[PDB]
Amino acid sequence: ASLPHPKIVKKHTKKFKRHHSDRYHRVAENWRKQKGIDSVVRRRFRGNISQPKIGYGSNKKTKFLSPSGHKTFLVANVKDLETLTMHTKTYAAEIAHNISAKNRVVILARAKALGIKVTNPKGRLAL
Amino acid sequence: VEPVVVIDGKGHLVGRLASVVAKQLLNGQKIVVVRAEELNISGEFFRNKLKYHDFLRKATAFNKTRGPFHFRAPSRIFYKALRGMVSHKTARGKAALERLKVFEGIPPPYDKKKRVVVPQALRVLRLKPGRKYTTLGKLSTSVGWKYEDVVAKLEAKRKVSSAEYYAKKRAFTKKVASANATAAESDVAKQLAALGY
Amino acid sequence: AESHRLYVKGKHLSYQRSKRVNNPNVSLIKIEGVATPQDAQFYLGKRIAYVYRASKEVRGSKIRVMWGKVTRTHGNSGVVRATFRNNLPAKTFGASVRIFLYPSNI
Amino acid sequence: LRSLTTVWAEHLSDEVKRRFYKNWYKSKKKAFTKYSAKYAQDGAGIER
Amino acid sequence: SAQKAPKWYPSEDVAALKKTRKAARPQKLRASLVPGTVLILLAGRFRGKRVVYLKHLEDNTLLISGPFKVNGVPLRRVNARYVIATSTKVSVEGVNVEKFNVEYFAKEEIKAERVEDQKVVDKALIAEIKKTPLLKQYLSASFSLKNGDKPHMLKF
Amino acid sequence: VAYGYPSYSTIRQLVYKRGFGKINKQRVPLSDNAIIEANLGKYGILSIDDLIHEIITVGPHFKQANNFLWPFKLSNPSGGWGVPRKFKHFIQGGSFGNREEFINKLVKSMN
RNA sequence: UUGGCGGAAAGGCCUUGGGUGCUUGCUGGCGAAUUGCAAUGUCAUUUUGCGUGGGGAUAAAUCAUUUGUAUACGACUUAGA
RNA sequence: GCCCUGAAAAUGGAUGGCGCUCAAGCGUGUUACCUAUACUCUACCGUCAGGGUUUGAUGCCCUGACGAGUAGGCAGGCGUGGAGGUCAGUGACGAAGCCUAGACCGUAAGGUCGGGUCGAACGGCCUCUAGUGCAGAUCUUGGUGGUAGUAGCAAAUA
RNA sequence: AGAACUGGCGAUGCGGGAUGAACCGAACGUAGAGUUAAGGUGCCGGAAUACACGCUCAUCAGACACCACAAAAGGUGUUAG
RNA sequence: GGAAUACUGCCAGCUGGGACUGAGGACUGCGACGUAAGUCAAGGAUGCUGGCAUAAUGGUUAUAUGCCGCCCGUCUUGAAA
RNA sequence: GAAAUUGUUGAAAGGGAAGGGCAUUUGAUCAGACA
Ligand SMILES: CN[C@@H]1[C@@H](O)[C@@H](O[C@@H]2[C@@H](O)[C@H](O[C@H]3O[C@H]([C@@H](C)O)[C@@H](O)[C@H](O)[C@H]3N)[C@@H](N)C[C@H]2N)OC[C@]1(C)O
Ligand SMILES: CN[C@@H]1[C@@H](O)[C@@H](O[C@@H]2[C@@H](O)[C@H](O[C@H]3O[C@H]([C@@H](C)O)[C@@H](O)[C@H](O)[C@H]3N)[C@@H](N)C[C@H]2N)OC[C@]1(C)O
Ligand SMILES: [Mg+2]
Ligand SMILES: [Mg+2]
Ligand SMILES: [Mg+2]
Ligand SMILES: [Mg+2]
Ligand SMILES: [Mg+2]
Ligand SMILES: [Mg+2]
Ligand SMILES: [Mg+2]
Ligand SMILES: [Mg+2]
Ligand SMILES: [Mg+2]
Ligand SMILES: [Mg+2]
Ligand SMILES: [Mg+2]
Ligand SMILES: [Mg+2]
Ligand SMILES: [Mg+2]
Ligand SMILES: [Mg+2]
Ligand SMILES: [Mg+2]
Ligand SMILES: [Mg+2]
Ligand SMILES: [Mg+2]
Ligand SMILES: [Mg+2]
Ligand SMILES: [Mg+2]
Ligand SMILES: [Mg+2]
Ligand SMILES: [Mg+2]
Ligand SMILES: [Mg+2]
Ligand SMILES: [Mg+2]
Ligand SMILES: [Mg+2]
Ligand SMILES: [Mg+2]
Ligand SMILES: [Mg+2]
Ligand SMILES: [Mg+2]
Ligand SMILES: [Mg+2]
Ligand SMILES: [Mg+2]
Ligand SMILES: [Mg+2]
Ligand SMILES: [Mg+2]
Ligand SMILES: [Mg+2]
Ligand SMILES: [Mg+2]
Ligand SMILES: [Mg+2]
Ligand SMILES: [Mg+2]
Ligand SMILES: [Mg+2]
Ligand SMILES: [Mg+2]
Ligand SMILES: [Mg+2]
Ligand SMILES: [Mg+2]
Ligand SMILES: [Mg+2]
Ligand SMILES: [Mg+2]
Ligand SMILES: [Mg+2]
Ligand SMILES: [Mg+2]
Ligand SMILES: [Mg+2]
Ligand SMILES: [Mg+2]
Ligand SMILES: [Mg+2]
Ligand SMILES: [Mg+2]
Ligand SMILES: [Mg+2]
Ligand SMILES: [Mg+2]
Ligand SMILES: [Mg+2]
Ligand SMILES: [Mg+2]
Ligand SMILES: [Mg+2]
Ligand SMILES: [Mg+2]
Ligand SMILES: [Mg+2]
Ligand SMILES: [Mg+2]
Ligand SMILES: [Mg+2]
Ligand SMILES: [Mg+2]
Ligand SMILES: [Mg+2]
Ligand SMILES: [Mg+2]
Ligand SMILES: [Mg+2]
Ligand SMILES: [Mg+2]
Ligand SMILES: [Mg+2]
Ligand SMILES: [Mg+2]
Ligand SMILES: [Mg+2]
Repeated sequence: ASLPHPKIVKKHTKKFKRHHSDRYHRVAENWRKQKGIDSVVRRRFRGNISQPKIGYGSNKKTKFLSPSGHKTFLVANVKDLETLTMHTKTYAAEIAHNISAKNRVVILARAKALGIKVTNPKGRLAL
Repeated sequence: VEPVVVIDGKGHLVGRLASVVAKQLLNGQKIVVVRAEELNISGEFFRNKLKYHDFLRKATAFNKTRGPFHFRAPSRIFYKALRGMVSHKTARGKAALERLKVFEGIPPPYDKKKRVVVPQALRVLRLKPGRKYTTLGKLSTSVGWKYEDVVAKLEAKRKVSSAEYYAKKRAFTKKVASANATAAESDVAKQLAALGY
Repeated sequence: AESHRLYVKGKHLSYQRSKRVNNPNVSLIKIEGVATPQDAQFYLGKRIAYVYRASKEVRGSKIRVMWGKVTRTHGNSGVVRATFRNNLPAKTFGASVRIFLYPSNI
Repeated sequence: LRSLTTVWAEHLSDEVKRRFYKNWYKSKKKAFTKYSAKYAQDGAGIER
Repeated sequence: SAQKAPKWYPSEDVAALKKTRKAARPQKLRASLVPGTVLILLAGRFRGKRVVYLKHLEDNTLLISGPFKVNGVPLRRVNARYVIATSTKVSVEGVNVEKFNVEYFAKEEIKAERVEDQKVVDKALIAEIKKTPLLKQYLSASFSLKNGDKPHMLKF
Repeated sequence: VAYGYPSYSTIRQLVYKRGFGKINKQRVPLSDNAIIEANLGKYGILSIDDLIHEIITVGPHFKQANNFLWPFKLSNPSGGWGVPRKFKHFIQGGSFGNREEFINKLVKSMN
């Protein structure tokens, strides 16, 4: 139900984990670029971790497309879900994390009505 | 090719028989060598002794235990030269080295199996005639390998009962020939030779 | 009969490698009896399967297969380069492989 | 050098028997009872 | 709203393809492939089977028969690349062959028609097989590489 | 460098396969004789074999007509260089210098 | 099953007698399809467990106590229906 | 010319290692082959540029070339506390926070989701403002390990 | 220790020199296929235990730029002058 | 005296096998084959068939295996030191 | 009611540390897609 798109090519599925966030607990994976003077990572010696740079950049044509081929859009209520009415083949809806259980079934409904894909159509579903 | 290759040690050059045996194990071909005590090494005896007393002196200083292990058995001196030609601290190399057996003499079952030879390792095709060379267990025996004469006695035992089988074989391959001769000239025979057989 | 074999026996040697750097995307095969690059021109494009066994059942079998194809001759003694749908595990250096007779040009 | 068999006499002394046992007073003293049965016949197993 | 909204949206209209230029041209099979040549089946259910080539088909496959009365292969489709063409031959000039086409094999056990079709084509072939002795028995036996067969050396 | 005296044969293949034009810079591939008559018509030279002509003949416009050509980008020798070490003179078994008519068989394995 | 040989890790070789399966050495009578044009198309041997029942067998060591030919402790060596 | 002699040092040891002697040594010739982040071709990313084009015109489209970087400069961005405006935004039918080798978007800073725990507030967008982003400073305060059931708990007669 | 020109290292990874700031090669967006450089192709190790004419036998042989040394002087060893 | 052949080069001579790639997405350009109407390999892959429709492809993850990877920060010509 | 750090359960691996990069096998576990 998506638009046609080329094969979605990633170029790096591995996450970039900041040098040594495996070593010290105090070092958070959250990527950081070493400025040190001796750092084998900055100097790019063989066998060290790869660094983020512009060439890894996803293709413009498949950029932002989830696996299903829809650019995902955040929806807190029907009015937001309704901005997607004409784009059913472009965007899918994601229901926001805080929307009340009762207001989800409302949206889930209106969306099935409009043919708008919803990505997280389970959250807070009594079953 | 074969699920096991028994090589005959006698009269091959240690270096080259090693190099060939190695790659086979790194390539997955189980190999067992026999009669290593009859291996040859280029250069005369006395040089290869000093060459062994040079290995002999190297030992880890504070504990002569954890230092280089100097093996005096002909099968070992050969296993050495192999081991050095494998990457033997890798898992891949533990694999290799486990495919290979080495022995003095030709012990059981190997003795009832045909054994091959490595042409590129043969001393007779490889040395130029008149270059001196050493015989392993003679070297090994000077560096302390105790069992040379137990090998000798047991090989002099084997080769007798080997000749007795080869006798019986020969006589029977003669019967074979004589029936196969009366098979020549027949309808089959000339048909067969027509096709290469 | 006894013999049912439809392929030539072949061995998995290395990855393609320089001295210190390998390349799992490409493997090096020894093919039974193929002695020369000439000889190995016969086998290019011919399709390899590596057969291994498992403990779990999957599509109805405890046997599994990785498929590949000879790409090009490798050096002077008849080694040949192949490339596999998913690369070979390199536990498999010294392992048996199967080079089937097809695509046939005979 | 390698030992390829042993042969033991029929009757073993209760001193030697005591050597195969860590606690002799508790044992059933079974040592070499079945071995002694090798003598019931002409002892062709022994002689072998 | 919990997410703002795009100022622009891409067009959901789907464009047509540029008019491709590739023509469907006849596939020429190799010189080994001539009707009445014996085939070795390399793969598939009947792999190892020795078979008789009949007609080059419209879908590029190869019509062959065992013949069935001998080795059990019926009239069947087979793919060129998956087969070794042997040098030994039998005359197909006695075999109808033209009934058979792509639709004769449409997928939609055995119908009365094919049963009869087979016995037909087979009688014609079993005739020319009897002409040359040992060839019935060679067409029944299966092909296997013995230790020492080197297909790159091997004449067929 | 290695250099020498190019044959008709190789000047042709050079400009057919790897000949490229300088048009407002921008390295334009040739492929159509009319891209030549655009730029090089001012001198004559409306065709690609007109271009080759000016080059092998060293005609009166050779400056413009050569300069027009993007510097050819050649692969490495497909048969490899011959000789083990490149940076002696061809005379001494190296590859650099003026190899004269031998420039041909090289530039062809590089094309 | 008859008899023999093999200790280098023998554990394997060789032989006699009958029973019995196959024999493509040769000649007959059937079967083979639809696994759909390929898909290893599954045929090997490793250890283990659980039941049925067929032979066969019905012990020790440890703690504790104890000796001092032993001992830092563990260990060692002895003793006790 | 090669070889021998001239040629003595302290842990045991290095043509890199094994080893090699009509070499796996030395001199020289010819091929073939192996493989760098280099060279060629194509895809994608970014940057610069030259065109085209009145409905995201800060836009779309065509085309070519380029891409190393400490000190450093510029740029476009990511995140935090608070402020002006907006979405009549989320919420006790569960806000915020925490947990989660579960799922998704980005090169990335980061963003989104599900499940758990939870209780009372909180977020998008366009702007404003700063006590705005930590691995280190023998950094400050607090908190906790390994050492470790360890050193030890033997002066003063019992 | 200190000057001249240039190229470098510092600030720079990558392939080769086992190893190594400066040598050789070649400089770096993400990938694919091809081909090469410097260096290599018994085995460790991808690649001819390739072909070819010779030299060399060392009771301390010899084995590849920068490079991890050797000299004067001798030999009725052998080789070609 | 007449050839052959080697050797070097040329062909806008014909042809088999293998590998990687299929960007783009109405038409528009340069041409090509045709007496013609048409056709084409001419400004970027389409035609035919089969399997599966699920953890099978893939993602993630632990691990094993091949190869590689020295502790970061710092001052310094030079830091794993 | 976060982290250091710790008990028990579950799983896994471990021949003189541990950790990393490329890649696949295997175990586990999951999204999507199709209809
Ligand atoms: C680079 N490593 C070196 C190691 O090679 C060696 O240094 C040598 C030293 O032995 C040499 O020096 C020594 O050895 C040489 C001979 C071997 O050239 C003799 O000529 C010289 O008289 C003697 N002093 C000197 N010429 C160069 C250093 N690189 O010893 C010191 C070291 C640091 O371990
Ligand atoms: C999960 N924790 C680790 C686990 O990763 C694994 O470690 C292996 C390790 O044993 C491997 O094995 C290696 O390391 C061990 C170790 C005891 O030092 C050595 O004894 C051994 O020689 C070496 N091959 C090593 N190559 C990789 C790790 N993933 O083994 C258990 C562990 C060490 O506790
Ligand atoms: Mg990612
Ligand atoms: Mg950690
Ligand atoms: Mg951490
Ligand atoms: Mg530095
Ligand atoms: Mg001793
Ligand atoms: Mg590559
Ligand atoms: Mg691959
Ligand atoms: Mg039959
Ligand atoms: Mg090549
Ligand atoms: Mg070359
Ligand atoms: Mg070279
Ligand atoms: Mg000397
Ligand atoms: Mg040495
Ligand atoms: Mg070498
Ligand atoms: Mg030489
Ligand atoms: Mg050659
Ligand atoms: Mg612009
Ligand atoms: Mg513009
Ligand atoms: Mg830069
Ligand atoms: Mg900076
Ligand atoms: Mg503040
Ligand atoms: Mg965690
Ligand atoms: Mg919740
Ligand atoms: Mg909550
Ligand atoms: Mg409250
Ligand atoms: Mg601050
Ligand atoms: Mg902080
Ligand atoms: Mg801190
Ligand atoms: Mg810092
Ligand atoms: Mg403390
Ligand atoms: Mg404490
Ligand atoms: Mg206590
Ligand atoms: Mg205590
Ligand atoms: Mg205490
Ligand atoms: Mg005290
Ligand atoms: Mg100085
Ligand atoms: Mg500095
Ligand atoms: Mg640097
Ligand atoms: Mg540099
Ligand atoms: Mg390097
Ligand atoms: Mg280096
Ligand atoms: Mg590249
Ligand atoms: Mg490459
Ligand atoms: Mg080694
Ligand atoms: Mg190799
Ligand atoms: Mg040779
Ligand atoms: Mg030679
Ligand atoms: Mg060196
Ligand atoms: Mg020619
Ligand atoms: Mg396309
Ligand atoms: Mg077709
Ligand atoms: Mg399947
Ligand atoms: Mg997989
Ligand atoms: Mg993985
Ligand atoms: Mg891991
Ligand atoms: Mg390393
Ligand atoms: Mg400092
Ligand atoms: Mg200093
Ligand atoms: Mg440092
Ligand atoms: Mg914790
Ligand atoms: Mg230990
Ligand atoms: Mg380590
Ligand atoms: Mg420890
Ligand atoms: Mg690893």
